Amino acid sequence: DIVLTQSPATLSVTPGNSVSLSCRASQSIGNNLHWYQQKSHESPRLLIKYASQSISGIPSRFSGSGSGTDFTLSINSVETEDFGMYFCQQSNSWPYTFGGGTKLEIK
Amino acid sequence: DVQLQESGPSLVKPSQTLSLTCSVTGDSITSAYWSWIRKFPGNRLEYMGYVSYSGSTYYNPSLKSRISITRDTSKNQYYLDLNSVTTEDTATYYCANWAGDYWGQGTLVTVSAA
Amino acid sequence: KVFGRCELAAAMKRHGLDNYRGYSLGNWVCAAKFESNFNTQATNRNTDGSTDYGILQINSRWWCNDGRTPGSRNLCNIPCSALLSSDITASVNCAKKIVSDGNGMNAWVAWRNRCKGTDVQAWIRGCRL
Repeated sequence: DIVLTQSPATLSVTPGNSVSLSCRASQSIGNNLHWYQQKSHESPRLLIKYASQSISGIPSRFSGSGSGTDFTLSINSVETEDFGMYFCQQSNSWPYTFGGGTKLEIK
Repeated sequence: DVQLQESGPSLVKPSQTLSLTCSVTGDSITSAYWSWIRKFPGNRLEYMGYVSYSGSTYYNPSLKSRISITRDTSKNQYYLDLNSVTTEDTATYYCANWAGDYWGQGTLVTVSAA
Repeated sequence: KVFGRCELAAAMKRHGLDNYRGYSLGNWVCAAKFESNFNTQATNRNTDGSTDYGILQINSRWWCNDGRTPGSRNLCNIPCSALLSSDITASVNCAKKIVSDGNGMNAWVAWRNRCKGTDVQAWIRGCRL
């Protein structure tokens, strides 16, 4: 199985700053890495697919980049509605796996 | 607009079979690939499996073959059966389409002698 | 647009197709070559009323919606005309969904007849990637 390691495990930040979260894969997965957000008492929401493809209906302050083993999700100017958990997921190989998650919270 | 909604029991006993149902409203079950995902207590997510349009199923080997996913075109629902549950199967279970855009609200299932 | 072989190989690698779900990169170049001759605008009208579109000749009965195919399922949730672009992004997204079924690459009839069982890595040799 491909393991996905995310860091930092928790990030505290003031609304208005910009942040970057990281997701590293144990093997090369090309661009097959997706990012999900999970707010309190909610089901996951797909934010970015295939490392950097944008999705309709999501704030444009979210962008993703990377390939191979190193991937990043950036949030330009964090708003209070961004606080929650972020996970990456790879779909290159079966079983699909998830990273351990990054918690984004008010500093 | 498609809606998904899980249902089944919230409490089960060790060694029984857990059965969940995912009802799909808005489009037919033959227009997507369908999946089950679960979230354990300290935010670990696990992709359980999915069923694709030919009927082929893919199951996560961490489940040691205790899982089965089936669908019922007539009722526009698809199912999860997990055999021989243990206390480690306590989690929130979600159904969602393979593409990841549509998710149900999730249902917490607790496994305890009781 | 008509891609060169090495050009297409480097693009498909950039679009994450090298070893996607167990299929080495050469499979995808070989399939493109026999399905469309590397032409992103290729279209082929079938006898059942469906049309195959673009570089991977994706079928309008199951995968995309061209609005003129009777029991269309639109599994990739995309208009077929998006597959006729010189940017391969939408074709590759849809193809990854197609190959995630238990049928795998057997969905592509030319791949099955001319690529499977052959030395498919030959399609990427001689190329800077």
